[PDB]
Amino acid sequence: AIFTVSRLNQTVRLLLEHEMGQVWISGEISNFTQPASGHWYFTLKDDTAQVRCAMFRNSNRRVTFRPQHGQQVLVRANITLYEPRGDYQIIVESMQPLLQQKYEQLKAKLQAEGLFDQQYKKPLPSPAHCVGVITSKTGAALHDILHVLKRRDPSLPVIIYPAAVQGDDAPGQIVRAIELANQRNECDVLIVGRGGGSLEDLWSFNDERVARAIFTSRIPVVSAVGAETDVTIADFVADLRAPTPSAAAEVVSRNQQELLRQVQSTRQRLEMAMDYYLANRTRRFTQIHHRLQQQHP
Amino acid sequence: AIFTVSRLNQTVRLLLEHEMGQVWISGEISNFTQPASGHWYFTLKDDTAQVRCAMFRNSNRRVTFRPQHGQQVLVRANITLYEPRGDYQIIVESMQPLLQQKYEQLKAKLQAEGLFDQQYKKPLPSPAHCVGVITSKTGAALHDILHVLKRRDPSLPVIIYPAAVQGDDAPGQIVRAIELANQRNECDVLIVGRGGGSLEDLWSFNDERVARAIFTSRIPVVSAVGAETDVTIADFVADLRAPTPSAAAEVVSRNQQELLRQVQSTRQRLEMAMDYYLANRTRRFTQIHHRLQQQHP
Amino acid sequence: KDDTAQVRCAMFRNSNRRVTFRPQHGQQVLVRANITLYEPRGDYQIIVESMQPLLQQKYEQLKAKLQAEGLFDQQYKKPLPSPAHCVGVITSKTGAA
Amino acid sequence: AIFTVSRLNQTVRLLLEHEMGQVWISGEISNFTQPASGHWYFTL
Amino acid sequence: SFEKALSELEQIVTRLESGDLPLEEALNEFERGVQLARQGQAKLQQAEQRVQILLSDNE
Amino acid sequence: SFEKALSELEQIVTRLESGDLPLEEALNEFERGVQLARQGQAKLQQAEQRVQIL
Repeated sequence: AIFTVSRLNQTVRLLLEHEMGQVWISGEISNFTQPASGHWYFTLKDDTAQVRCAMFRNSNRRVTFRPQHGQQVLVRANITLYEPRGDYQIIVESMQPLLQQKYEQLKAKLQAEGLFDQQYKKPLPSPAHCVGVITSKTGAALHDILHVLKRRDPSLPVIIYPAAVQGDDAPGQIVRAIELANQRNECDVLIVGRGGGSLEDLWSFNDERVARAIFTSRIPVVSAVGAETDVTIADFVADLRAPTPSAAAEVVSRNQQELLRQVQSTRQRLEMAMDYYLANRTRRFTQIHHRLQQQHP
Repeated sequence: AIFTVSRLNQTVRLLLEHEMGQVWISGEISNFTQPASGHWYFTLKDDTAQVRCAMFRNSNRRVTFRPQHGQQVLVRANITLYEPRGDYQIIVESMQPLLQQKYEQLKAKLQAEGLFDQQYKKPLPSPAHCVGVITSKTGAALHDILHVLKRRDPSLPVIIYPAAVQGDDAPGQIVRAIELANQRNECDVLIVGRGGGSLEDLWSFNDERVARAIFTSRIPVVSAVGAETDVTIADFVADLRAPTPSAAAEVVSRNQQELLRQVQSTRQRLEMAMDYYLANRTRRFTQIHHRLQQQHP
Repeated sequence: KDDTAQVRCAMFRNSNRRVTFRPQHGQQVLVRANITLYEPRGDYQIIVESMQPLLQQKYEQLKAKLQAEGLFDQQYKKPLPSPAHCVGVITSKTGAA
Repeated sequence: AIFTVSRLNQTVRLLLEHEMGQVWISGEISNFTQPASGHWYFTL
Repeated sequence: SFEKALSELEQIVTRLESGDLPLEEALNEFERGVQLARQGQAKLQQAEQRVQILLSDNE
Repeated sequence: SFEKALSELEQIVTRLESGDLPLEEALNEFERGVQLARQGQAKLQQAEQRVQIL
């Protein structure tokens, strides 16, 4: 098919609306212009990219402050293309006034240094001998892991290395705990994580100090942080990401019911074997007995 | 998730390239510029649309004509996004002011008339009793069909229709050959195709007259023009498309060797059926015979 | 038969006469055959097509012995380095490999 | 490949167990028997 | 036409496997199949010989 | 050990399917097996959890 420029722009706009849809964006305001007609135009930039943004009167009504250059904002937007001139811009529907920039800036620094590579990751033992858990004494993760574990596989020794998993002093204690487990060396697989939460409280696991502790750790480490949709820097470094703390206990532990089904099935084969074994011997004797009877003079 | 500006432009660029990739575009040139670095920056416009394009030094070296403002051109493009400024632009690889355009126009005309609609197609015979080949007296396709038939289905007779498949006279003979085969009606299925060839050879089959002849062909028609990537008009109008003339023969050819094995299998079990039947009878009589041995008077 | 499984087989007159050696008990035999089931009495049998008279059993018996010792487990495997610095080849110097 | 007898029965078992699975069948009980261990054996 | 005999051969298998045939008819039944099958051997082999004539292996 | 017992029980079955044993050995082997089977299953359902901190 040969595209005319008209049809080419239609396809791109239709594609962007379907695939992208509404998004949440943050950034810095620049070149704020306010047309007398009532609309609301500005540009959003970061240190390496920018995009044209527009907000209309019918949505610009509900703003509770006056933006200035250099302010940080959170925006709901729709991605669109002005067809006849090929302009790529987003339409805003909401606006309101630190950490998302840190997450991106820290990720790329570590990716280049190579801490995320597959070369340095170690396969998990199976069946595990002793599993260590680094989390709170009363955290939701600890109770959930212990109770799911008691169902699938009791008799597995579990050691809990305590430490706080919130507050600015949390990462220091986490690194001290991981080193204590490697040094003492009485366990084979290590679980570190916590329950769900907001980004303001998951920040402890995005520190560079903790990331360099999971890396350079002799024991394999499974990371189960937050709900199923939360990704942290510790997740990429760890040797296997478990979506939730419950799933972490699932990848480490065996299945009691499957073993029980195993021992039952092998008994059925053993019992059935004897029935066939006796019948063969019994029939062999039966025929030799019949021959004797028929030989009567 | 919350998008930073850098990650948003990156997602769109990967989304855009991954979906549409390379395309063929036509339009008009405006704002032609050549900076010192040697690249060509120009805008490709139509009656009601514009798009921004760039051509690098490597590609423009091979362009034989010097573009000038207000010219009609045909382009092969790569669609991408310039992140640092947020501009939707096209990267160009080849250019020229054609048979390709006429081929697309011819395809559209035939598509509008509905000759490509599946509703007009017919099932192929199975098993076949006679196959007609529309190819030059010594064409590659005829040899390929015979080679496949000689192996898979040696039993199927072949009727040869000497037809011109190259040059300006090819469309006339192809139409006549198809009509002649239908008039004779001695073939259950017709195979049309020269085999390997150049674009001009493909153009010999990309004719309106050929399309109508295949469409009006009461006998089922199988098209095997060129390779798998050499689709032609005959392929669009033919009831079935074969990647190569050999493949077309395979569809027409019976699994004659399997039929030989198929029958052999029935004879095997017939002997088994024979042995089992008399085995039961022989045991039955032997049982009653032995009953006489016991019953001595 | 072998040490663990037994399968019933039969060979018709169409091919008995063109078997060079006289089959005997305890003789290792290679047979190419069809696998079939006789419907009327539901039995599992095979029909032999050729016969001509060590290695295969040794490989199979070796693999199961090593299998139980677990040398094949993912627990013991190691990932390859991405930017390899020095790759070593162990093979006959006169070979085509 | 050349099958040993043991490997052949292994692959055959895996085939039926994986294709036909679990089905509902009807028929008449014939040649019933019940050995000491308590399992039921019979032909349909 | 040829396939009809082939199916009939399995009809013989279908009928003969039934096991109800008396010996007199059963043996006559087997002879019919053998001749039908024996024809099958020739016709199948003859189908292969069609390469010499029916196949247009010529310019 | 469960895995040793499971593997050992597995060898009891294999001999019984070779069909070369005398009656007394077969019965002796059978009582070795089924006894070992119950012991294994009971031990699976008998253990419970242990945990300690610091």
